Amino acid sequence: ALRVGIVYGTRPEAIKLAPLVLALDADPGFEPVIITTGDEINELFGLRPRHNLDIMRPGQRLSAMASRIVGELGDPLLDELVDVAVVQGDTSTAFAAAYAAACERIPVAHLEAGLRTGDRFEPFPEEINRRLITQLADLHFAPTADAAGNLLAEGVRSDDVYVTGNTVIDAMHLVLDNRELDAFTEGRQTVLLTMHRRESWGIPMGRVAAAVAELCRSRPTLRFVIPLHPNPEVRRVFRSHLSSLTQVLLCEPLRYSEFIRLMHRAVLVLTDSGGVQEEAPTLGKPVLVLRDRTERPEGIAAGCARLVGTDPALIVKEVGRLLDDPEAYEAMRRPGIVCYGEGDAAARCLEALRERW
Amino acid sequence: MALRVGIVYGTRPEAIKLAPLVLALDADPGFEPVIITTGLFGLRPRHNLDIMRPGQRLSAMASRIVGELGDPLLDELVDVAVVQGDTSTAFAAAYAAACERIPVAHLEAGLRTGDRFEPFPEEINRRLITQLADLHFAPTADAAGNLLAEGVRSDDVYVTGNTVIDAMHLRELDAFTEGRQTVLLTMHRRESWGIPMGRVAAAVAELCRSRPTLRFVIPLHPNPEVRRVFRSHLSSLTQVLLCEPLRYSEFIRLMHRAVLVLTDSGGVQEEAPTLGKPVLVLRDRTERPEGIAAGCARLVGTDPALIVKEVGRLLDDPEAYEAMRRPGIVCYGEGDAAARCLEALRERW
Ligand code: NA
Ligand code: NA
Repeated sequence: ALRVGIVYGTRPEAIKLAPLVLALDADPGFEPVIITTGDEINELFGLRPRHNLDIMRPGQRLSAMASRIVGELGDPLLDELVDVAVVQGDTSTAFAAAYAAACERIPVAHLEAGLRTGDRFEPFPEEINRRLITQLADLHFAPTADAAGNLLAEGVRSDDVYVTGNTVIDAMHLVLDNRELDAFTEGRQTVLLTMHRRESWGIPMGRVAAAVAELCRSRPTLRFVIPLHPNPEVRRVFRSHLSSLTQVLLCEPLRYSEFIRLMHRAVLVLTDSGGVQEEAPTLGKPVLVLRDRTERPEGIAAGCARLVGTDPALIVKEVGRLLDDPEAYEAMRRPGIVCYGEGDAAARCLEALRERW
Repeated sequence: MALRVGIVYGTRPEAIKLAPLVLALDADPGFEPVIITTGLFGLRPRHNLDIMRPGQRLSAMASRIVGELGDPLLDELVDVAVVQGDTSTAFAAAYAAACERIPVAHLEAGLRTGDRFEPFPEEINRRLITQLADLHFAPTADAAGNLLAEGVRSDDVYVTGNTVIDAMHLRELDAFTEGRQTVLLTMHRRESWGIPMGRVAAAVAELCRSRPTLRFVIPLHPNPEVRRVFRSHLSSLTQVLLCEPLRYSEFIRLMHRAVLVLTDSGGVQEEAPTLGKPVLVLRDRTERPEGIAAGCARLVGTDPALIVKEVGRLLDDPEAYEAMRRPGIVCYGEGDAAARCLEALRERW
């Protein structure tokens, strides 16, 4: 049976790999072997790591992380007799893991391959990681035809590229199968607002807080759920502005299951998160991006996402249009699924693996 | 404050091709070269990391270089890092530089065999370095073309040529070779060991018997199985000197004196034609096909009849000799390449 290495270090990697892992378990042709470089999410999907290297820490030098992964991942890959190594996305784990696999002459498959902003070292190091992984990988699981196109421009052979789609829709269905969050949202149009980036802290958060106030004052039927940042100085702003409004629930940081349950119930999503810009349109949610740029420009091009920055007049206007113009809402909802790839992607990865090996 | 240019290498061939760029960066008042090593020209290393060893795991080498090169690059306030060729140093160094947001320039960029993981890890290294580098010093138009196929912007690619010709210009086997036409024969590859080395040994014997005026110098590999064959066949021949591995200065001096070169070395397939030496390649394939196309090299395998024939033609037909000598020297790129690298650096930064 083909022994398939699954290497990740972070929650977003684990979420996108889980449906491939589960499908590799179920199919008798393959044996998945999970090695981590970075637990809640392991328990939620039923992922049982065989090795936990414990490399990654907060505020560790990129060079230190890469060095430990490049130095230490080979031995467990060899001990577990791994035939192929799968890495995911644009992470420094995925790059360092792929180089480690290539040093032992172990073929690499890449889940979610071919995404390009066309903006060198923006973001850093995600953009260079993508291009390095693309040179190391024998097999490329592209989420869309456009992604596949980008791999060809970088010298990848057509026979190595499969349009597999995106596993994230399958991972979110798996967690779709709570106290007041259900009571607060039921019967109402609810906005999910996640705002967490460091450049968003202080003044911009206040500007977004004022927009929420305005919308709540104009639209009595409208509700907002706003997860508060775990840093007391940061969560101070939203409390000082919004705690007295009955139409606004300020909650503690959410676990993944509660979070995507809430996102599924919401009518639209306001976020500065690259992850949420992908997840929300995949569940059919129009996204306003609380930034003047994005790491996911595909959503802007397809029209399932819209840059709104932290301008309160624009946020009010843009939220209004979507609540009042069912045409406007659909023109963001329709392109949203299929923008980041079709679902049932795990099965398409297995076919490509069964064909090559 | 001059533009501080990091020069990172671990091996002799890197150091050889970088030396003329280093010397030119020294001379020019707009730049300051800073040599960091990972493993005769007047190269002054500022930091020597004794990372590399014989028979060390690639993953161990890459890990130490990726982990340890950043700090010295930052301490020495390096603005740009230059790496050379297809080495694991050049790749690991480039990633280390990129982690500290230091731009990378690549000397001898764009060579592609079109044969994935052959050789390993040189072929993947080339493609990784190409993604990391901001500036590409391609030795030829064809190399530049290969960088575009992998998504490199035309603005970042300069046809600089090849520094190796400039680097090369910088007793008992003297007695043996003086006044005679001397053939240099270097043979090391594993697939060549045993029977094929005997076939090459027999060709040398035949040529020596037919041409009493002809001489051969054959540096012996440190592998006893290689020394055994050559000894059994060639130790009794007066016209054949079997010597120990040569120092680089004596080796290039010998190659300059030689009338032609027989080799299974990719390095020598480049160096010999660059000094105007016709090359017979002791292989059925090559990682330097440009030399075959230009006609300064010829595949001869280990076929004794062909070796005899091919050596004969060149020794007897001075027209045939020139038709292999001329297309060398600028087959692997034009010279004066260091100056072209400086121009490209001064243009971008
Ligand atoms: Na299985
Ligand atoms: Na200088």
